[PDB]
Amino acid sequence: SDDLPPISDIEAMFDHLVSRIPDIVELVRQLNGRKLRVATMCSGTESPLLALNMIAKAIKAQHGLTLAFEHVFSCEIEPFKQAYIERNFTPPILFRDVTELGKKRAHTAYGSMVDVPGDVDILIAGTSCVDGRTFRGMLQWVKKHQPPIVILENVCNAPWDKVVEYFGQIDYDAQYTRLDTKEFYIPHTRTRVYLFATPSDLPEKWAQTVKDLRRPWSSPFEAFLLHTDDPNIHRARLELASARAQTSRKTTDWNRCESRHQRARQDEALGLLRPLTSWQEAGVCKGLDWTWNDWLLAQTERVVDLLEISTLRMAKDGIDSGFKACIWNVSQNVDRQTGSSKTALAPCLTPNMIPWVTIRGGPVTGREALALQGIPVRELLLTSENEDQLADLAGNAMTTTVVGSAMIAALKVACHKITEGANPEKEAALILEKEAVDDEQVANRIIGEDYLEHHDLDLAKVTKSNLSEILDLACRSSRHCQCEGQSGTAPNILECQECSYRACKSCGGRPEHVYAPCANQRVEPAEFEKRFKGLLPMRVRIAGLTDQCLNAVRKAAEKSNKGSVNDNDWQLWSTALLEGIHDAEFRFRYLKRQSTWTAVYEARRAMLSLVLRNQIPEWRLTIKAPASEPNNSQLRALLLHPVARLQIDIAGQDVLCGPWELCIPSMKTIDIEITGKGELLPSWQASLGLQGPFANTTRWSEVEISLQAEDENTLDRKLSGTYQLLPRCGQAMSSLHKKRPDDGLPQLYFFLDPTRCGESREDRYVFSTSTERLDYGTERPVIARLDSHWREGNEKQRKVKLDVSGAWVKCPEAHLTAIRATFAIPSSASAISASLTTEGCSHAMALLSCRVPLDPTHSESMWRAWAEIDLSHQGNTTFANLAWITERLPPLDGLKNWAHIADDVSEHVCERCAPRPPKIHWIKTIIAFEDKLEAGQYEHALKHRPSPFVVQLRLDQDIGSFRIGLNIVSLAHRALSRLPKISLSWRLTPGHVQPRRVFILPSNKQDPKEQLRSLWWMLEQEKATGKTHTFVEEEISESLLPAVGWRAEGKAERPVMVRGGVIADTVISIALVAQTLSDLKATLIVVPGHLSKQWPNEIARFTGSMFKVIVIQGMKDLQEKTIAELGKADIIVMASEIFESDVYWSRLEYLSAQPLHDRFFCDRLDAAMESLVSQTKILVLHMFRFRRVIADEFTYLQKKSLAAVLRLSSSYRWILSGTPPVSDFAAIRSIATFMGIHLGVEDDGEGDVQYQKARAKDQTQAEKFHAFREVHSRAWHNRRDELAQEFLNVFVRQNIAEIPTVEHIHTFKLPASEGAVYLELEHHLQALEMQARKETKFKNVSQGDRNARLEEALSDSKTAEEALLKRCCHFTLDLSDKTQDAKSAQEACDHITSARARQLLACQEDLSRSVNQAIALHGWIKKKGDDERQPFAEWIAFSSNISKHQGDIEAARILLKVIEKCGVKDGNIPPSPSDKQSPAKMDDVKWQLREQTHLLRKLVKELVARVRSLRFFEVVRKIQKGKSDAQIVLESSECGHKPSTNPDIEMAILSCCGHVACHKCMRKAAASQRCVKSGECQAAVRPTNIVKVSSLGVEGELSSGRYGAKLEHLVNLIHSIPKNERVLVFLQWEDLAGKVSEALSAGRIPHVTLAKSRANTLDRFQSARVLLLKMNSNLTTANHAVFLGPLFTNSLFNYRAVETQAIGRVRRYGQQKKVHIHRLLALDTIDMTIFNARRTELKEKTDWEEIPQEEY
DNA sequence: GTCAGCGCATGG
DNA sequence: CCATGCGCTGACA
Ligand SMILES: [Zn+2]
Ligand SMILES: [Zn+2]
Ligand SMILES: [Zn+2]
Ligand SMILES: [Zn+2]
Ligand SMILES: [Zn+2]
Repeated sequence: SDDLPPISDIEAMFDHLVSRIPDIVELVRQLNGRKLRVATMCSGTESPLLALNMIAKAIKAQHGLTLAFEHVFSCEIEPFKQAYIERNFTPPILFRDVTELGKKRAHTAYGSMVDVPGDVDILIAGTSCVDGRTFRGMLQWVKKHQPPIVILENVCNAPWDKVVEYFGQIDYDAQYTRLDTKEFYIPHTRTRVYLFATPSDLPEKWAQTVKDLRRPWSSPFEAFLLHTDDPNIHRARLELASARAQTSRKTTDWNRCESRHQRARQDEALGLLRPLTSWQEAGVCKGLDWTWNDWLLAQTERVVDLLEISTLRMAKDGIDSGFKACIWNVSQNVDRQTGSSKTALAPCLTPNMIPWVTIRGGPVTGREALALQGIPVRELLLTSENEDQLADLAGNAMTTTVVGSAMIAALKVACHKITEGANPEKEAALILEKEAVDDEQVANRIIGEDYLEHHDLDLAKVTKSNLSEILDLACRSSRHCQCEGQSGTAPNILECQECSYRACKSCGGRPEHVYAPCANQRVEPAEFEKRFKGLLPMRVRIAGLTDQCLNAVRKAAEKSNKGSVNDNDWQLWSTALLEGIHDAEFRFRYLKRQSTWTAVYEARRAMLSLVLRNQIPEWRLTIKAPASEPNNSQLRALLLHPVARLQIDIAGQDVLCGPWELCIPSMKTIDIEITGKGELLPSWQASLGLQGPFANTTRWSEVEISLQAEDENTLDRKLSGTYQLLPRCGQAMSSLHKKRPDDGLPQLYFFLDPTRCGESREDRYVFSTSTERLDYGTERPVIARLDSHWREGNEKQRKVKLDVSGAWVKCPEAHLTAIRATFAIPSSASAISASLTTEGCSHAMALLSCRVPLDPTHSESMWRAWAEIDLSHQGNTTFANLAWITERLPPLDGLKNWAHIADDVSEHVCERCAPRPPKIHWIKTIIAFEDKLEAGQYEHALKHRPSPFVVQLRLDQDIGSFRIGLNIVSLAHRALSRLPKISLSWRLTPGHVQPRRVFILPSNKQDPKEQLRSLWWMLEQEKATGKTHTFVEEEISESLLPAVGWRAEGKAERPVMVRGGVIADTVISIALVAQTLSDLKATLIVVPGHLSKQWPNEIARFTGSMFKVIVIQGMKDLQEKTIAELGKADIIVMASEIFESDVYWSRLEYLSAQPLHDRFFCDRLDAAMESLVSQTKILVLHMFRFRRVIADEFTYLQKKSLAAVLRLSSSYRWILSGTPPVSDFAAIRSIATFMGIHLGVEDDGEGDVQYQKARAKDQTQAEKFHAFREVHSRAWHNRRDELAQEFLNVFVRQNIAEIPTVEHIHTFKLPASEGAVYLELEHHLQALEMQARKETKFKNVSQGDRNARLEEALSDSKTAEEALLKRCCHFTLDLSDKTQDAKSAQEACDHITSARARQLLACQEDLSRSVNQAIALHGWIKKKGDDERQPFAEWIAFSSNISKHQGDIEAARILLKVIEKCGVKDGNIPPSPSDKQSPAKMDDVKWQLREQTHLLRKLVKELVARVRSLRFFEVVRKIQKGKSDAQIVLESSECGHKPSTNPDIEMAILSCCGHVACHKCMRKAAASQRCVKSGECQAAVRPTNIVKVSSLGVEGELSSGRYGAKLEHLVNLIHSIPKNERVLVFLQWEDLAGKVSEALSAGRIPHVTLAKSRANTLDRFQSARVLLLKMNSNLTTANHAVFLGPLFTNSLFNYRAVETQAIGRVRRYGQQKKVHIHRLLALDTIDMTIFNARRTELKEKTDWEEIPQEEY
């Protein structure tokens, strides 16, 4: 309820629970100090563990008695759940599965197979223990050992009774009840079912006590949600925008549920428009400017529209969702929603949820979902878990307070059944020995501190530069658009003009102000944080208030006309104030930007914050209410708002220097009078369009407030004046007003202020000078609230009560004052290096020792001797309580460059800093395991690993001191263990807080024609003159401290020397190998087989009989060749298919004497590679090495021969390739792996999710577990990519054109009729829902014919944009068929009109036939046999009424005509005209009728779309005709602004409908989502739909003869260029190849079109001028590579490859003229869309060399 | 095989 | 009659 104290901390929940039950104090002694033994299963979140732990702490604080518990083991099945449990809640044993627990041994998560420990006190299973194979396993285990208590839980609707009879087998009692989490302290509504089962009326007693321990919720859910600014929420919001940029719009059909949405929007009598998201068919959705729009774009049309329906259903009441925090779970249907019965609650967050937090405008992130389960998220470790995975983990989790209640009542009622160890003396001796050895070890743990500078002392010092300048910097540093979030910047800010509010261009379109760009030269928020922290004092104290001074103030306010105080209120308020201020120090916590920086100071009972408003900033003081103070107490009411405000002296330089002010609880109510003036406007409900009583009501546009002279004198700031409202500016209920002009004082607004959790009536109109959006736990300045029963209205004037309370009274007596505090850093880098020694892995070495004095009075218990800070569980909350000293410390930039020993051991494993990962086997399919012994040793030496950072705190004799300890040796040893003369390093970086990097290649240019020069970098690199180390390897083993802002690496690098390289343009390699010779000596080359023939020809042509050639090909050439025939021959060839042939592996197995049968292959192969080389060292090409190796098509290899190419050995190693797969780090590592360098190690986080899942069919289960357990950070990945880039600059060379090129882009507007036909086809394919035909074959041909008829509109090809490209290239309704041929323009359009008419008719008869079949069904049911509803009859009743229709009323009339052709009048006739047979059970027949009804509805919608498209086409043709018949339709406009008026401005026609109206008067209708005559059509209009008449053109603007405009312009181009130059034309569509061949034939020039005679046609081309060919042996005589529009493909990469290949056909070589490349483009057309999108994407994502452009 | 449509059931 | 359940199955790749 609310009468309870408000409780929001889990530990306090448990303290208030244990207080209820005083019978665990008696439990501890039957236990007699023995450790409890708890063994849970299948709970992924360990709420048994957490609840029992907090019970231990609560009981210790309540009664001084200590409870223990030895968590015996736990079971979890999926990998990420196992990783989470073993990373947060470390158990002894974590088993993979649950069935094996019957056995004596079972596998563990690491694979060790350690036995099942057996007897336990208590078992808590849930969330998978009823499946039943798993339940059989759990019963088997509970039969094997005897637990005296078992507690289960699962989803409620399940067979719990069946569970009872099953537990009857093992002779166990049983009892089950359902438990409501909303009733155990938590504001979240959920129901689950528990049972208790014990060996042989006890479970009855258990049920009674658990029913007893009930305590309702009393804190709104919003106290559990993290803020919307928070860094974790903002990274979760940037994930969405990043994914959207990395990633067309496939439309799921949802008709059966759209039926329910329509029934709801009609039955609830709410309007049919969509306010929050304005989604659209084949159109994006633009939510408000604060609403996570990249999450609104991803979700489906059903979810989005269901948000729409929920928002309207709430706006009926008066609540305005978007200002009242509530949660909606929109996964379920639309009729079965009670999204939050009480708005302060939260619905059951089911595992497959889609939640929407009403306020922040986005989903409950996974972490907040975990919080509402009771788990604390302050210290939670989460390592790359997806959102869906987190929602599963949280939803199936079980609620800590509920488990605690059930489990403590269980453990009390079943007290007597647990036996006792009963040796408390030995228990005390053991635990005390443990504590003593722990303390000795922790005192020893840090070493060093002898080399430490100990130099500075500082605290409470400032800089006090200039407060005016600081305020100017704040105004430009603060947050601007909601998408910033405490960092980053968003360019193109827009600032409103009245009520200056800001948003970027991207966001911030939707509630339109009068925007205009802002002149705010941005400044980096980190820099302002530096100055602000350097100006604040870090500890302050309020001083100078006594009871007598407070009394003096109260009588001063009484002396003036400021409202007096009731004496009891004065007593409570003054006592709380004085006790809070009295000797309590303020310390700095955090400063946060929310469009105005707030600096927050917290003391132990009062809390005070600095706000840097752009005008009159101040400090405000609010006092925390007492801990146990009921929610409806007058004291808690009084201590809500701040009581003390300290304005700041602007001209002065110091920050804490102003006068104080106090507010006494006056509570004065005066009367105002609100009037009406101005015109009338549509109310908010009517702007949402609700058709209840809220339809066409109105709202006044100017109020005026008058107040008496005495009241205005009493008020601090005057309140009269006339407030116009600002309907386009958005606030509470779109009710923001602005005061007409005192000039210095800030502008104040009269609007509505709703409380975040109250009812719909407690929201009262306010006055304020502050209108921003604010968090939970912050309150706005308020001048005077108004009565809550006043809203905007149409009435004239009322006298409503204005209640101004708490007049601000100024006191002089108060004042705010500030306050060997030394900190130590290591002076010298490399002093550490000298100080450190090997085998000193044990002891960290100090980095900082600070000492700042404290007091022993009321100081924390996080101080103590020393103490483990236990950072992995409490460091995040520790280094928050040390801001007041850490914020002063200089960042210690001295140690920022690596330095350490060298010539370290070339191979080592510490096996305490980095134990050896186990070894992998195979079964035979392939299934891999882990060694029992090796895996057990791995688990042991992994659980016992050293601490990378140590932080400890000490307080001995009221002086505070803490030391920071870092291990160097441990990072170094991890660095070495990563690697396969190794000189180590280490460095530390202070203060560290993105698109995939492009990978460029260094050209072979400006080096000692190109055939000669590119050899220079070849030979000298082959020799490697000098070059002791050509490449220096690396590894980095780095751990970081989150809060303080440090990340310390450790680098182990192996220098290596290697020869070779990679070149990307066979003609120079062969020109090289002859010299290098001037197995023993033999050079190998591997070619796929397509291209092996060219090398013997080329070597014969270049070198004449210089040597021997041993070219081979295919399998049966190894057996002929012997050693002395193969040898002493300079050039050898090979074919990559041979390494794929099984003969090669047969021979290799035989010669290697291995028992192999083609990752698995790459394992067994290298076993044989070790074997062969020993037999060859005694006295298949991979049994022997070479001097050189050259590969030609590295990209082509298919991992099966690629393995062999890696394995083969040689003295030198080269590559030839057209281009390598250098775009990605995995491929870069593959190239380097061939070259022989361990460039990096694979950590399975760097590849995208596609490639990760490509590999993750290989990984062992334990390896998936480890990959989720241990993750490495973004900076690590970036460093490794930088390393790969340096590798590229070293070794890979690339040869590129320049033979100049110049590109001429010819652009033109399409002539009128041709543009008109393109327009119609595009908007038709938009009106219908098909972007592409579907390839699946439907179950029923009665659906097949229908879907074919729908697909008819795509007569050309598959995707819609493809048909659009064909329309651009040449106008014709259908290319494929030659039945009708477009002789000219204005005739193809006639073909369109006829075909559209035919299709529309065919639609009508399909509708009639379906109606007849349905009527036959209805007759069958009626003949063969109250309350229940039969949807077809209501469909008929709805249809036969013309007045209630959505969609064009013309289509509605046509529907009436079709029904009356079927003869039904008002809904009643048994037979159908031309009746068919209606196919045994009556229920199945009813269901058939139902499905038929849905089919009719779908057909109706399709009819509506068809008639609208037809309307649009006839109208646009009318306009383009240009006659008086044309201008008549202009004269008939639903606007009323006719053209035949003295002003003749502009007209425009929509596209969704067809109507036409005043353009200026069209924009309003568009921006409110209403068609110009919405009584006529229900259009779903958006501002992109408007089309101005001047864009279309008029008939006969641009002449067209018999051909498409693009074809004509191509003809003109070829005629224009000179006659000697030859042409090459690229097409994309073969249909278009035919049409353009026709066009060029109709021209004057000849042409040549290009299976095996294609090369002959190329020979012919060497004749005719132009050879046109499809886009996607070298001809270069032609030098004009004309294009026809842009390529489109499914990927930017592939677009780049095809376009550069198409160019490289003609730009290749042998040009004595400058190659032109053209692109014909049509303005405002999808060719422009595709081309510009591809250019803009391609420039950033690849940065290739931009082709120069000129006019021609 | 991954995933969003699509639907009455059930104690208290 | 309220208030709260929380997944199986038939498209699509
Ligand atoms: Zn505004
Ligand atoms: Zn923005
Ligand atoms: Zn070590
Ligand atoms: Zn319309
Ligand atoms: Zn108009």
